[PDB]
Amino acid sequence: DIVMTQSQKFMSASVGDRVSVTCKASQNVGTHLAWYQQKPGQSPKALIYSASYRYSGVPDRFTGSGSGTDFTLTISNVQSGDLADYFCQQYNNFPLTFGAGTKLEIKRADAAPTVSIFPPSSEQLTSGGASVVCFLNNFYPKDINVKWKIDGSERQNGVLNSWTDQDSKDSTYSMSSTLTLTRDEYERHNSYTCEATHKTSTSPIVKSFNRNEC
Amino acid sequence: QVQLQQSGAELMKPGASVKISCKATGYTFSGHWIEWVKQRPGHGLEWIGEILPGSGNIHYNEKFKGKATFAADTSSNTAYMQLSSLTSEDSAVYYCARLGTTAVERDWYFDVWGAGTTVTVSLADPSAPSVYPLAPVCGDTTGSSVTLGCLVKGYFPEPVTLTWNSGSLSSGVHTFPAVLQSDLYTLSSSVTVTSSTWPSQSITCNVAHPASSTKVDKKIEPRG
Repeated sequence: DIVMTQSQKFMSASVGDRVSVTCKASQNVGTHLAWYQQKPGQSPKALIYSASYRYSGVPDRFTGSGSGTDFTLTISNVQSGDLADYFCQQYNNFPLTFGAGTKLEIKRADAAPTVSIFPPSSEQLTSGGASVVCFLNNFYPKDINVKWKIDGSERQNGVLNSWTDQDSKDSTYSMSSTLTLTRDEYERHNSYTCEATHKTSTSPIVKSFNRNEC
Repeated sequence: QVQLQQSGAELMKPGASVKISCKATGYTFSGHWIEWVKQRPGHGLEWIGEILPGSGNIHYNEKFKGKATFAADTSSNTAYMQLSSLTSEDSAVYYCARLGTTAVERDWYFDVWGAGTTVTVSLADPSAPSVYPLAPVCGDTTGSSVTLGCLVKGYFPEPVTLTWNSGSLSSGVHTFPAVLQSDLYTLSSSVTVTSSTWPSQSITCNVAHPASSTKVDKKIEPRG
């Protein structure tokens, strides 16, 4: 099979900028190449065919170039709606093959995360479990570090993290971190602490609670 | 408007077979090829095959030789793909798409796509979720806004549906992708509202897990 390689997994551009997505074919496919745009959760739509021909209705800000094995989709005057995945498709030979896609990120102003920590519910404790949840919401850029502390000392196991896609309305990122203990372990300690380190400050954002409080 | 409507999600035990459908409107059903593509999480799209309704011509990717077969009923404008002897690697989203009209250049791209049909193949058994309220620390809430949460723990398979106040609360919501551990998923969701909005006014997460035929509403209560 002809392998289509999009070596860039993510890209970032400010509104008004010009950005380019690359797509490499393992064999010569001439000009038989299409580009697609897939917004989050939405259905993918065709942008370019024959390497450089715009599909009807596509703004002229989208241009395609290349032939043989190296292809480039260029997005001029980047708009907010362009937040999406872009992937190429070869149709020089059957079976048709696709690239894995490249997600376009929108640049925006730095923003520190809003951190909230939540103790285990009495419902979960009734069943013998104890999950502590920390939300780190609406920050930029995407890189962030979370550290859990129990009675002041770092805790590494039992932690599961989840990250959101870039928000389509404010271009921020959010993250959820859950520390799961058994009730037995949880009731043997006092202080539970979530610590967020983000490039906007050397000082981590610290949220904590005590099994004492109320 | 030209449209492709695909059938709903499927949960199959390995060894079974499944047949999903793709209803095409509104155009000449026999004038375009119907294409089928597979998307596993973490993988790129894979082309399965194509069928020309009416003429019944069929082409398949060799990698799916004995796995997928296609059919197209021209009286109902519906194309079908059947998958045999299901395994874990067949768990994916499956899209049908229309092959764009082309001339001598043979521009074989897709000009309309369906929304996709999720197929989950597993021997693990469906487990309904526990829904846990996340209320803020008993201490203070100085800020102008308060964040509440809902933890959906220990269900299988995906997906769950989570809303806040029956969907009337959409701004300030972050629902995080589920995490898999062992054979069970865990899902969290946060909502941020004005401090004057809670606890004076109720806030409830609504969770639906169709595979277990379960719905749960959890009102977030102040802890004291």
